[PDB]
Amino acid sequence: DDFAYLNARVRVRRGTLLKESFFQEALDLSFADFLRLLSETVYGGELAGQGLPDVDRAVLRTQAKLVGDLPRLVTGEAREAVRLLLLRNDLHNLQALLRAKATGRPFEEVLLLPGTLREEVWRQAYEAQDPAGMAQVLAVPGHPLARALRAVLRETQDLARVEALLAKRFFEDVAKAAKGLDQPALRDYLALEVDAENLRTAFKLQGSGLAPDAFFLKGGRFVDRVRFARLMEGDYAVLDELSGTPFSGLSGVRDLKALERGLRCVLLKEAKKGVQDPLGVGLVLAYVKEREWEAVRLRLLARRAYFGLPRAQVEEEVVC
Amino acid sequence: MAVIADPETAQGFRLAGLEGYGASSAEEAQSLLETLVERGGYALVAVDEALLPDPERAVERLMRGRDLPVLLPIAGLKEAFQGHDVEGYMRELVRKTIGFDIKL
Amino acid sequence: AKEAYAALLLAQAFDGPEVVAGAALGVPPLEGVEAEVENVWGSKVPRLKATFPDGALLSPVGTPAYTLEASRAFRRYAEALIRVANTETRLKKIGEEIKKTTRRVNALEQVV
Repeated sequence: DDFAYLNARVRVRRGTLLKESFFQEALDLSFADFLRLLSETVYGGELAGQGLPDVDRAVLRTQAKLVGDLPRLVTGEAREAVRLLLLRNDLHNLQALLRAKATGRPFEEVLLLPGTLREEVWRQAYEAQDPAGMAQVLAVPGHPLARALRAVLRETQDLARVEALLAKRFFEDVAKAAKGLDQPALRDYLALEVDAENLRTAFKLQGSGLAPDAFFLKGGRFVDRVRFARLMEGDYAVLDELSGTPFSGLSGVRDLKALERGLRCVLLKEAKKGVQDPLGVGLVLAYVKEREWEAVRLRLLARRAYFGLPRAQVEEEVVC
Repeated sequence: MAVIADPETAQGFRLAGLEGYGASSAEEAQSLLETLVERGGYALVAVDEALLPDPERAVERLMRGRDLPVLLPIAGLKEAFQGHDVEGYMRELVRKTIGFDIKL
Repeated sequence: AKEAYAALLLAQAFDGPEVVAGAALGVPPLEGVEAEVENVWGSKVPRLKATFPDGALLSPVGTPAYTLEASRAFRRYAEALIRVANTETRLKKIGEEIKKTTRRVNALEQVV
Protein backbone atom coordinates (compact mmCIF):
# COMPACT_ATOMS: atom_id res chain seq x y z
CA ASP A 1 0.00 0.00 0.00
CA ASP A 2 2.56 2.56 1.16
CA PHE A 3 4.71 3.64 -1.81
CA ALA A 4 7.01 5.63 0.51
CA TYR A 5 7.67 3.24 3.40
CA LEU A 6 9.38 0.74 1.13
CA ASN A 7 10.70 3.64 -0.97
CA ALA A 8 12.85 4.86 1.94
CA ARG A 9 14.72 1.54 2.02
CA VAL A 10 14.67 1.61 -1.80
CA ARG A 11 16.48 4.97 -1.75
CA VAL A 12 18.86 3.52 0.85
CA ARG A 13 19.55 0.62 -1.53
CA ARG A 14 19.93 3.07 -4.42
CA GLY A 15 22.61 4.81 -2.38
CA THR A 16 24.39 1.47 -1.85
CA LEU A 17 25.49 0.07 -5.21
CA LEU A 18 28.54 -0.31 -7.44
CA LYS A 19 29.15 2.44 -9.98
CA GLU A 20 30.08 2.06 -13.64
CA SER A 21 33.60 3.17 -12.70
CA PHE A 22 33.86 -0.12 -10.79
CA PHE A 23 33.03 -1.88 -14.06
CA GLN A 24 35.56 0.25 -15.94
CA GLU A 25 38.07 -0.78 -13.28
CA ALA A 26 36.97 -4.36 -13.99
CA LEU A 27 37.72 -3.86 -17.70
CA ASP A 28 41.33 -4.97 -17.07
CA LEU A 29 41.34 -7.84 -14.58
CA SER A 30 42.09 -11.57 -14.55
CA PHE A 31 39.26 -12.74 -12.19
CA ALA A 32 41.55 -12.33 -9.17
CA ASP A 33 41.56 -8.54 -9.30
CA PHE A 34 37.95 -8.86 -10.45
CA LEU A 35 37.24 -11.27 -7.58
CA ARG A 36 38.79 -8.80 -5.14
CA LEU A 37 36.77 -5.92 -6.60
CA LEU A 38 33.59 -8.00 -6.39
CA SER A 39 34.54 -9.14 -2.88
CA GLU A 40 34.36 -5.49 -1.81
CA THR A 41 30.94 -5.23 -3.49
CA VAL A 42 27.56 -6.35 -2.17
CA TYR A 43 28.08 -9.64 -4.01
CA GLY A 44 31.13 -9.97 -1.77
CA GLY A 45 28.57 -10.42 0.98
CA GLU A 46 27.58 -13.59 -0.88
CA LEU A 47 30.95 -14.39 -2.53
CA ALA A 48 31.76 -17.82 -1.09
CA GLY A 49 34.92 -18.73 -2.97
CA GLN A 50 36.33 -18.35 -6.47
CA GLY A 51 35.21 -19.31 -9.94
CA LEU A 52 32.46 -18.29 -12.34
CA PRO A 53 29.94 -20.58 -10.60
CA ASP A 54 30.56 -19.16 -7.11
CA VAL A 55 30.41 -15.62 -8.51
CA ASP A 56 27.17 -16.39 -10.36
CA ARG A 57 25.64 -17.91 -7.22
CA ALA A 58 26.79 -14.82 -5.29
CA VAL A 59 25.17 -12.48 -7.83
CA LEU A 60 21.97 -14.56 -7.75
CA ARG A 61 21.90 -14.54 -3.94
CA THR A 62 22.51 -10.78 -3.89
CA GLN A 63 19.68 -10.25 -6.39
CA ALA A 64 17.35 -12.50 -4.37
CA LYS A 65 18.25 -10.58 -1.21
CA LEU A 66 17.73 -7.18 -2.83
CA VAL A 67 14.55 -7.86 -4.82
CA GLY A 68 12.99 -10.79 -2.94
CA ASP A 69 12.27 -8.51 0.01
CA LEU A 70 10.39 -6.18 -2.38
CA PRO A 71 7.75 -8.92 -2.59
CA ARG A 72 7.60 -8.55 1.19
CA LEU A 73 7.33 -5.24 3.13
CA VAL A 74 4.13 -4.33 1.23
CA THR A 75 0.45 -5.24 1.19
CA GLY A 76 -2.41 -4.58 -1.19
CA GLU A 77 -2.40 -2.55 -4.40
CA ALA A 78 1.23 -1.43 -4.20
CA ARG A 79 2.12 -5.04 -3.40
CA GLU A 80 0.40 -6.09 -6.63
CA ALA A 81 2.23 -3.25 -8.42
CA VAL A 82 5.62 -4.46 -7.18
CA ARG A 83 4.50 -7.99 -8.08
CA LEU A 84 4.06 -6.67 -11.61
CA LEU A 85 7.76 -5.80 -11.76
CA LEU A 86 9.72 -9.06 -11.33
CA LEU A 87 7.57 -11.22 -13.59
CA ARG A 88 10.50 -12.60 -15.59
CA ASN A 89 11.89 -15.35 -13.35
CA ASP A 90 8.45 -16.32 -12.03
CA LEU A 91 7.06 -16.81 -15.55
CA HIS A 92 10.27 -18.66 -16.45
CA ASN A 93 9.76 -21.04 -13.51
CA LEU A 94 6.08 -21.45 -14.44
CA GLN A 95 7.00 -22.26 -18.04
CA ALA A 96 9.62 -24.70 -16.75
CA LEU A 97 6.98 -26.37 -14.57
CA LEU A 98 4.63 -26.57 -17.57
CA ARG A 99 7.44 -28.03 -19.70
CA ALA A 100 8.18 -30.57 -16.96
CA LYS A 101 4.50 -31.51 -16.76
CA ALA A 102 4.30 -31.86 -20.55
CA THR A 103 7.76 -33.45 -21.00
CA GLY A 104 8.10 -36.17 -18.35
CA ARG A 105 11.27 -34.97 -16.62
CA PRO A 106 11.56 -35.38 -12.84
CA PHE A 107 10.64 -32.76 -10.27
CA GLU A 108 14.32 -32.31 -9.38
CA GLU A 109 15.11 -31.86 -13.09
CA VAL A 110 14.38 -28.12 -12.97
CA LEU A 111 16.96 -25.89 -11.31
CA LEU A 112 14.08 -23.67 -10.07
CA LEU A 113 15.41 -20.12 -9.73
CA PRO A 114 13.77 -17.59 -7.37
CA GLY A 115 10.38 -16.63 -8.76
CA THR A 116 7.79 -14.62 -6.83
CA LEU A 117 6.34 -17.04 -4.24
CA ARG A 118 7.59 -19.90 -2.08
CA GLU A 119 9.09 -22.95 -3.78
CA GLU A 120 6.73 -25.26 -1.86
CA VAL A 121 4.03 -24.14 -4.31
CA TRP A 122 6.18 -25.44 -7.17
CA ARG A 123 6.95 -28.59 -5.16
CA GLN A 124 3.23 -29.27 -4.72
CA ALA A 125 2.65 -28.36 -8.39
CA TYR A 126 5.21 -30.99 -9.39
CA GLU A 127 2.72 -33.68 -8.34
CA ALA A 128 -0.21 -32.02 -10.13
CA GLN A 129 -2.09 -33.93 -12.83
CA ASP A 130 -4.69 -31.14 -13.07
CA PRO A 131 -3.32 -27.93 -14.62
CA ALA A 132 -6.31 -25.95 -13.35
CA GLY A 133 -5.70 -27.53 -9.95
CA MET A 134 -2.02 -26.66 -10.32
CA ALA A 135 -2.99 -23.05 -11.04
CA GLN A 136 -5.34 -23.07 -8.04
CA VAL A 137 -2.53 -24.38 -5.83
CA LEU A 138 -0.30 -21.67 -7.34
CA ALA A 139 -3.10 -19.10 -6.97
CA VAL A 140 -1.85 -16.21 -4.87
CA PRO A 141 -4.37 -13.35 -4.50
CA GLY A 142 -2.32 -10.86 -6.52
CA HIS A 143 -0.66 -13.33 -8.86
CA PRO A 144 -2.09 -12.53 -12.32
CA LEU A 145 -0.12 -15.43 -13.80
CA ALA A 146 -2.50 -17.87 -12.12
CA ARG A 147 -5.38 -15.82 -13.54
CA ALA A 148 -3.88 -16.10 -17.03
CA LEU A 149 -3.38 -19.84 -16.49
CA ARG A 150 -7.04 -20.14 -15.49
CA ALA A 151 -8.12 -18.07 -18.50
CA VAL A 152 -6.10 -20.11 -21.00
CA LEU A 153 -6.83 -23.29 -19.01
CA ARG A 154 -10.08 -23.93 -20.90
CA GLU A 155 -8.24 -24.79 -24.11
CA THR A 156 -6.22 -27.94 -23.30
CA GLN A 157 -4.43 -29.66 -20.41
CA ASP A 158 -0.70 -29.34 -21.21
CA LEU A 159 0.16 -28.16 -24.72
CA ALA A 160 2.96 -26.04 -26.13
CA ARG A 161 0.55 -23.99 -28.24
CA VAL A 162 -1.39 -23.58 -24.99
CA GLU A 163 1.88 -22.42 -23.40
CA ALA A 164 2.50 -19.83 -26.14
CA LEU A 165 -1.10 -18.57 -26.00
CA LEU A 166 -0.82 -18.45 -22.20
CA ALA A 167 2.37 -16.37 -22.49
CA LYS A 168 0.58 -13.97 -24.85
CA ARG A 169 -2.38 -13.86 -22.46
CA PHE A 170 0.03 -13.28 -19.57
CA PHE A 171 1.51 -10.27 -21.37
CA GLU A 172 -2.06 -9.12 -22.08
CA ASP A 173 -3.09 -9.53 -18.43
CA VAL A 174 0.05 -7.68 -17.34
CA ALA A 175 -0.92 -4.85 -19.69
CA LYS A 176 -4.50 -4.88 -18.37
CA ALA A 177 -3.24 -4.75 -14.78
CA ALA A 178 -0.86 -1.90 -15.68
CA LYS A 179 -3.80 -0.01 -17.17
CA GLY A 180 -5.88 -0.90 -14.09
CA LEU A 181 -3.69 0.95 -11.57
CA ASP A 182 -3.01 4.57 -10.63
CA GLN A 183 0.51 4.62 -12.07
CA PRO A 184 0.79 5.96 -15.62
CA ALA A 185 4.60 5.93 -15.68
CA LEU A 186 4.83 2.25 -14.73
CA ARG A 187 2.09 1.52 -17.27
CA ASP A 188 4.10 3.41 -19.90
CA TYR A 189 7.28 1.49 -19.05
CA LEU A 190 5.36 -1.80 -19.20
CA ALA A 191 3.81 -0.80 -22.54
CA LEU A 192 7.23 0.12 -23.93
CA GLU A 193 8.58 -3.23 -22.71
CA VAL A 194 5.62 -5.04 -24.30
CA ASP A 195 6.09 -3.24 -27.63
CA ALA A 196 9.83 -3.97 -27.61
CA GLU A 197 9.09 -7.61 -26.73
CA ASN A 198 6.60 -7.85 -29.60
CA LEU A 199 9.20 -6.35 -31.95
CA ARG A 200 11.83 -8.75 -30.58
CA THR A 201 9.72 -11.90 -30.96
CA ALA A 202 8.60 -10.71 -34.40
CA PHE A 203 12.18 -10.05 -35.55
CA LYS A 204 13.25 -13.42 -34.12
CA LEU A 205 10.37 -15.18 -35.88
CA GLN A 206 10.90 -13.00 -38.96
CA GLY A 207 10.90 -14.88 -42.24
CA SER A 208 8.86 -17.74 -40.76
CA GLY A 209 5.83 -16.66 -42.79
CA LEU A 210 3.51 -17.51 -39.90
CA ALA A 211 0.36 -15.71 -38.77
CA PRO A 212 1.49 -12.31 -37.38
CA ASP A 213 -1.91 -11.85 -35.72
CA ALA A 214 -1.14 -15.03 -33.78
CA PHE A 215 2.17 -13.41 -32.80
CA PHE A 216 1.37 -9.71 -32.34
CA LEU A 217 -0.24 -8.81 -29.02
CA LYS A 218 -2.54 -5.92 -28.11
CA GLY A 219 -1.42 -2.92 -26.11
CA GLY A 220 1.42 -1.51 -28.17
CA ARG A 221 1.62 2.23 -28.77
CA PHE A 222 4.72 2.83 -30.91
CA VAL A 223 3.74 0.10 -33.40
CA ASP A 224 0.52 -1.37 -34.74
CA ARG A 225 -0.43 -4.60 -36.52
CA VAL A 226 0.42 -2.93 -39.83
CA ARG A 227 3.76 -1.77 -38.41
CA PHE A 228 4.32 -5.25 -36.98
CA ALA A 229 3.55 -6.84 -40.36
CA ARG A 230 5.87 -4.41 -42.15
CA LEU A 231 8.61 -5.19 -39.63
CA MET A 232 8.03 -8.95 -39.86
CA GLU A 233 8.27 -8.63 -43.63
CA GLY A 234 11.75 -8.22 -45.06
CA ASP A 235 11.92 -4.45 -44.60
CA TYR A 236 13.74 -2.28 -42.06
CA ALA A 237 11.68 0.71 -43.25
CA VAL A 238 9.16 0.02 -40.48
CA LEU A 239 12.19 -0.04 -38.17
CA ASP A 240 13.09 3.20 -39.94
CA GLU A 241 9.50 4.34 -39.34
CA LEU A 242 10.12 4.46 -35.56
CA SER A 243 10.80 8.19 -35.45
CA GLY A 244 10.17 10.27 -32.33
CA THR A 245 9.37 7.18 -30.23
CA PRO A 246 11.76 5.59 -27.71
CA PHE A 247 13.32 3.64 -30.63
CA SER A 248 15.28 6.71 -31.69
CA GLY A 249 18.64 5.06 -32.37
CA LEU A 250 16.83 2.02 -33.79
CA SER A 251 16.91 2.97 -37.47
CA GLY A 252 18.12 0.97 -40.45
CA VAL A 253 19.24 -2.09 -38.46
CA ARG A 254 18.21 -5.64 -39.35
CA ASP A 255 20.34 -7.57 -36.84
CA LEU A 256 19.27 -9.19 -33.56
CA LYS A 257 22.23 -8.57 -31.23
CA ALA A 258 22.62 -4.86 -32.00
CA LEU A 259 18.84 -4.37 -32.10
CA GLU A 260 18.45 -6.12 -28.74
CA ARG A 261 21.29 -4.06 -27.26
CA GLY A 262 19.62 -0.88 -28.52
CA LEU A 263 16.27 -2.04 -27.13
CA ARG A 264 17.91 -2.71 -23.77
CA CYS A 265 19.53 0.74 -23.90
CA VAL A 266 16.17 2.35 -24.74
CA LEU A 267 14.46 0.50 -21.89
CA LEU A 268 17.29 1.54 -19.56
CA LYS A 269 16.87 5.17 -20.66
CA GLU A 270 13.12 4.86 -20.08
CA ALA A 271 13.67 3.42 -16.59
CA LYS A 272 16.32 6.10 -16.01
CA LYS A 273 13.53 8.68 -16.37
CA GLY A 274 11.85 7.04 -13.34
CA VAL A 275 13.63 9.38 -10.91
CA GLN A 276 10.84 11.94 -11.38
CA ASP A 277 8.32 9.88 -9.40
CA PRO A 278 9.64 9.93 -5.82
CA LEU A 279 6.42 8.97 -4.03
CA GLY A 280 5.44 6.25 -6.50
CA VAL A 281 7.27 3.02 -7.33
CA GLY A 282 9.25 3.98 -10.44
CA LEU A 283 12.39 4.56 -8.40
CA VAL A 284 12.10 0.97 -7.16
CA LEU A 285 11.76 -0.39 -10.70
CA ALA A 286 14.65 1.83 -11.80
CA TYR A 287 16.81 0.44 -8.99
CA VAL A 288 15.75 -3.11 -9.89
CA LYS A 289 16.68 -2.60 -13.55
CA GLU A 290 19.95 -0.90 -12.58
CA ARG A 291 20.86 -3.77 -10.26
CA GLU A 292 19.95 -6.17 -13.09
CA TRP A 293 22.23 -4.34 -15.54
CA GLU A 294 25.01 -4.15 -12.94
CA ALA A 295 24.81 -7.86 -12.06
CA VAL A 296 24.72 -8.72 -15.77
CA ARG A 297 27.84 -6.59 -16.27
CA LEU A 298 29.50 -8.30 -13.30
CA ARG A 299 28.72 -11.76 -14.69
CA LEU A 300 29.97 -10.55 -18.08
CA LEU A 301 33.25 -9.40 -16.54
CA ALA A 302 33.48 -12.75 -14.74
CA ARG A 303 32.99 -14.71 -17.98
CA ARG A 304 35.38 -12.37 -19.83
CA ALA A 305 38.13 -12.95 -17.27
CA TYR A 306 37.26 -16.66 -17.34
CA PHE A 307 37.61 -17.25 -21.09
CA GLY A 308 39.95 -14.31 -21.76
CA LEU A 309 37.40 -12.40 -23.79
CA PRO A 310 38.34 -9.15 -25.55
CA ARG A 311 37.50 -5.77 -24.07
CA ALA A 312 36.55 -4.75 -27.61
CA GLN A 313 34.10 -7.67 -27.60
CA VAL A 314 32.64 -6.29 -24.35
CA GLU A 315 32.88 -2.60 -25.36
CA GLU A 316 29.30 -2.71 -26.70
CA GLU A 317 28.13 -3.62 -23.17
CA VAL A 318 29.73 -0.83 -21.10
CA VAL A 319 27.38 1.86 -22.43
CA CYS A 320 24.54 0.38 -20.34
CA MET B 1 27.43 -37.09 -30.91
CA ALA B 2 29.49 -36.40 -27.80
CA VAL B 3 31.77 -33.37 -27.47
CA ILE B 4 33.96 -32.95 -24.40
CA ALA B 5 35.56 -29.66 -23.36
CA ASP B 6 33.51 -28.56 -20.32
CA PRO B 7 30.07 -29.51 -19.04
CA GLU B 8 29.47 -25.76 -19.28
CA THR B 9 30.05 -25.86 -23.03
CA ALA B 10 28.22 -29.20 -23.16
CA GLN B 11 25.02 -27.69 -21.85
CA GLY B 12 25.45 -25.23 -24.70
CA PHE B 13 25.56 -28.30 -26.90
CA ARG B 14 22.30 -29.36 -25.26
CA LEU B 15 21.16 -25.83 -26.17
CA ALA B 16 22.06 -26.91 -29.70
CA GLY B 17 20.16 -30.15 -29.22
CA LEU B 18 22.95 -32.71 -29.19
CA GLU B 19 24.49 -34.70 -26.37
CA GLY B 20 27.81 -33.55 -24.95
CA TYR B 21 29.93 -33.93 -21.83
CA GLY B 22 32.88 -32.59 -19.87
CA ALA B 23 35.52 -34.37 -17.82
CA SER B 24 38.56 -32.08 -17.20
CA SER B 25 40.79 -35.19 -17.00
CA ALA B 26 42.01 -37.79 -19.47
CA GLU B 27 40.93 -41.20 -18.16
CA GLU B 28 37.47 -39.93 -17.16
CA ALA B 29 36.98 -38.58 -20.68
CA GLN B 30 38.14 -41.86 -22.22
CA SER B 31 35.85 -43.84 -19.88
CA LEU B 32 32.75 -41.84 -20.80
CA LEU B 33 33.93 -42.08 -24.40
CA GLU B 34 34.21 -45.84 -23.83
CA THR B 35 30.62 -46.24 -22.70
CA LEU B 36 29.65 -43.87 -25.54
CA VAL B 37 31.29 -46.26 -28.03
CA GLU B 38 29.64 -49.14 -26.14
CA ARG B 39 26.14 -47.65 -26.39
CA GLY B 40 26.15 -45.11 -29.15
CA GLY B 41 25.46 -41.44 -29.38
CA TYR B 42 25.65 -42.38 -33.08
CA ALA B 43 29.45 -42.49 -32.94
CA LEU B 44 30.84 -39.04 -33.77
CA VAL B 45 32.93 -37.63 -30.93
CA ALA B 46 35.11 -34.55 -30.47
CA VAL B 47 37.36 -34.02 -27.45
CA ASP B 48 39.10 -30.80 -26.34
CA GLU B 49 42.66 -30.37 -27.63
CA ALA B 50 44.01 -29.55 -24.17
CA LEU B 51 42.19 -32.63 -22.83
CA LEU B 52 42.95 -35.32 -25.43
CA PRO B 53 44.49 -34.69 -28.87
CA ASP B 54 44.28 -38.35 -29.95
CA PRO B 55 41.63 -40.49 -28.19
CA GLU B 56 42.31 -43.37 -30.64
CA ARG B 57 43.46 -45.52 -27.71
CA ALA B 58 39.72 -45.93 -27.06
CA VAL B 59 39.25 -47.09 -30.68
CA GLU B 60 41.89 -49.79 -30.31
CA ARG B 61 40.41 -50.52 -26.87
CA LEU B 62 36.83 -51.29 -27.86
CA MET B 63 36.14 -51.05 -31.58
CA ARG B 64 39.15 -51.68 -33.78
CA GLY B 65 36.88 -52.30 -36.77
CA ARG B 66 34.92 -49.98 -39.09
CA ASP B 67 36.32 -46.80 -37.42
CA LEU B 68 32.73 -45.76 -36.77
CA PRO B 69 33.22 -43.42 -33.75
CA VAL B 70 35.23 -40.73 -35.48
CA LEU B 71 37.42 -38.88 -32.97
CA LEU B 72 38.20 -35.21 -33.41
CA PRO B 73 40.44 -32.66 -31.73
CA ILE B 74 38.58 -29.42 -31.09
CA ALA B 75 39.48 -25.89 -29.99
CA GLY B 76 38.21 -25.10 -26.51
CA LEU B 77 36.36 -21.99 -25.40
CA LYS B 78 39.42 -20.86 -23.42
CA GLU B 79 41.72 -21.61 -26.35
CA ALA B 80 39.79 -20.40 -29.43
CA PHE B 81 41.10 -16.95 -28.50
CA GLN B 82 44.39 -17.86 -30.24
CA GLY B 83 43.77 -19.90 -33.40
CA HIS B 84 45.44 -23.07 -32.16
CA ASP B 85 48.23 -24.35 -34.43
CA VAL B 86 46.77 -24.48 -37.92
CA GLU B 87 49.85 -24.30 -40.16
CA GLY B 88 52.27 -26.13 -37.85
CA TYR B 89 49.42 -28.51 -37.09
CA MET B 90 49.33 -29.34 -40.79
CA ARG B 91 53.14 -29.60 -40.68
CA GLU B 92 52.88 -32.29 -38.03
CA LEU B 93 49.96 -33.87 -39.92
CA VAL B 94 52.23 -34.32 -42.95
CA ARG B 95 55.11 -35.46 -40.71
CA LYS B 96 52.79 -38.00 -39.07
CA THR B 97 51.01 -39.10 -42.24
CA ILE B 98 53.43 -39.48 -45.16
CA GLY B 99 56.75 -39.71 -43.34
CA PHE B 100 58.27 -36.71 -45.10
CA ASP B 101 58.41 -33.17 -43.80
CA ILE B 102 57.41 -30.61 -46.40
CA LYS B 103 57.02 -26.84 -46.55
CA LEU B 104 54.63 -26.27 -49.51
CA ALA C 1 33.55 -21.55 -33.21
CA LYS C 2 34.37 -18.00 -32.13
CA GLU C 3 30.92 -16.90 -33.29
CA ALA C 4 29.10 -19.54 -31.24
CA TYR C 5 31.37 -18.97 -28.23
CA ALA C 6 30.66 -15.22 -28.21
CA ALA C 7 26.95 -15.95 -28.71
CA LEU C 8 26.91 -18.20 -25.64
CA LEU C 9 28.99 -15.67 -23.68
CA LEU C 10 26.40 -12.99 -24.39
CA ALA C 11 23.44 -15.35 -23.85
CA GLN C 12 24.61 -16.50 -20.41
CA ALA C 13 26.29 -13.27 -19.26
CA PHE C 14 23.39 -10.92 -20.10
CA ASP C 15 20.92 -13.50 -18.86
CA GLY C 16 20.37 -16.38 -16.47
CA PRO C 17 22.41 -19.54 -16.12
CA GLU C 18 19.26 -21.12 -14.72
CA VAL C 19 17.29 -20.01 -17.77
CA VAL C 20 19.86 -21.39 -20.20
CA ALA C 21 19.68 -24.56 -18.10
CA GLY C 22 15.90 -24.66 -18.54
CA ALA C 23 16.21 -23.74 -22.22
CA ALA C 24 18.71 -26.55 -22.77
CA LEU C 25 16.91 -29.26 -20.80
CA GLY C 26 13.51 -28.41 -22.26
CA VAL C 27 14.94 -29.23 -25.70
CA PRO C 28 15.08 -33.01 -26.42
CA PRO C 29 18.44 -34.59 -27.39
CA LEU C 30 17.49 -34.77 -31.14
CA GLU C 31 18.91 -38.02 -32.44
CA GLY C 32 19.00 -38.69 -36.17
CA VAL C 33 22.45 -38.23 -37.75
CA GLU C 34 23.05 -40.81 -40.47
CA ALA C 35 25.76 -42.13 -42.76
CA GLU C 36 26.52 -43.26 -46.30
CA VAL C 37 29.36 -45.14 -47.95
CA GLU C 38 32.43 -44.24 -49.99
CA ASN C 39 34.07 -47.06 -51.93
CA VAL C 40 37.11 -45.69 -53.74
CA TRP C 41 40.26 -47.66 -54.70
CA GLY C 42 38.51 -50.54 -52.95
CA SER C 43 38.81 -48.74 -49.63
CA LYS C 44 35.54 -47.85 -47.92
CA VAL C 45 34.73 -45.23 -45.30
CA PRO C 46 31.33 -44.01 -44.08
CA ARG C 47 30.72 -40.28 -44.27
CA LEU C 48 27.96 -38.71 -42.22
CA LYS C 49 25.45 -35.93 -42.42
CA ALA C 50 22.94 -34.77 -39.85
CA THR C 51 19.22 -34.08 -39.91
CA PHE C 52 19.07 -31.53 -37.01
CA PRO C 53 15.31 -30.88 -36.79
CA ASP C 54 14.18 -27.29 -36.17
CA GLY C 55 10.57 -28.37 -35.59
CA ALA C 56 10.97 -28.25 -31.79
CA LEU C 57 9.55 -24.73 -31.52
CA LEU C 58 9.01 -25.14 -27.78
CA SER C 59 6.64 -22.23 -27.04
CA PRO C 60 7.97 -20.48 -30.19
CA VAL C 61 7.88 -17.09 -28.51
CA GLY C 62 11.34 -17.80 -27.10
CA THR C 63 11.51 -16.44 -23.58
CA PRO C 64 15.12 -15.20 -23.75
CA ALA C 65 16.01 -12.92 -26.64
CA TYR C 66 19.37 -14.58 -27.24
CA THR C 67 19.28 -18.37 -27.14
CA LEU C 68 17.66 -18.68 -30.57
CA GLU C 69 20.64 -16.73 -31.93
CA ALA C 70 23.19 -18.75 -29.95
CA SER C 71 21.35 -22.01 -30.66
CA ARG C 72 21.52 -21.47 -34.41
CA ALA C 73 25.17 -20.50 -33.98
CA PHE C 74 25.81 -23.86 -32.33
CA ARG C 75 23.82 -25.60 -35.08
CA ARG C 76 26.10 -24.03 -37.71
CA TYR C 77 28.99 -24.99 -35.41
CA ALA C 78 27.98 -28.66 -35.48
CA GLU C 79 27.53 -28.53 -39.28
CA ALA C 80 31.10 -27.25 -39.60
CA LEU C 81 32.23 -29.94 -37.14
CA ILE C 82 30.78 -32.83 -39.15
CA ARG C 83 32.33 -31.23 -42.25
CA VAL C 84 35.77 -31.28 -40.60
CA ALA C 85 35.12 -34.89 -39.50
CA ASN C 86 34.48 -36.06 -43.08
CA THR C 87 37.57 -34.18 -44.29
CA GLU C 88 39.58 -35.88 -41.52
CA THR C 89 38.49 -39.43 -42.33
CA ARG C 90 39.07 -38.91 -46.07
CA LEU C 91 42.60 -37.67 -45.41
CA LYS C 92 43.39 -40.55 -43.04
CA LYS C 93 42.23 -43.09 -45.64
CA ILE C 94 44.45 -41.48 -48.30
CA GLY C 95 47.41 -41.45 -45.91
CA GLU C 96 47.16 -45.10 -44.89
CA GLU C 97 46.75 -46.15 -48.49
CA ILE C 98 49.90 -44.25 -49.45
CA LYS C 99 51.59 -46.08 -46.58
CA LYS C 100 50.38 -49.39 -48.02
CA THR C 101 51.53 -48.57 -51.54
CA THR C 102 54.92 -47.36 -50.30
CA ARG C 103 55.66 -50.53 -48.35
CA ARG C 104 54.25 -52.55 -51.27
CA VAL C 105 56.61 -50.92 -53.80
CA ASN C 106 59.61 -51.23 -51.47
CA ALA C 107 58.78 -54.84 -50.58
CA LEU C 108 58.13 -55.90 -54.18
CA GLU C 109 61.32 -54.23 -55.44
CA GLN C 110 63.78 -55.34 -52.76
CA VAL C 111 62.36 -58.85 -52.37
CA VAL C 112 60.99 -60.17 -55.65
